Amino acid sequence: TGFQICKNALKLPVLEVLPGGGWDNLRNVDMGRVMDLT
Amino acid sequence: YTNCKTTEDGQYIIPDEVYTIPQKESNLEMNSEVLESWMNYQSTTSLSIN
Repeated sequence: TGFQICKNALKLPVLEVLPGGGWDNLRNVDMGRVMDLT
Repeated sequence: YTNCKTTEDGQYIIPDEVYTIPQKESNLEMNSEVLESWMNYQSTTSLSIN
């Protein structure tokens, strides 16, 4: 589930801000992703 | 480093067991303070007797 193949093909950066991750609302901080990103 | 995982911005190589949240924040604080004092005193007394 790595993007390195697409980077090799397209030579573009990956959008570094992505949804799907968990969010600790008490501490307002990101945690490991819940939805699958392929 | 089996998967040759990389940060999304393509800046760094990271181990497969970590993930990076990109929070590219900068804080700058510059405080400058200049104090200058100048006191000049001048006196001149002159007495003449004839």
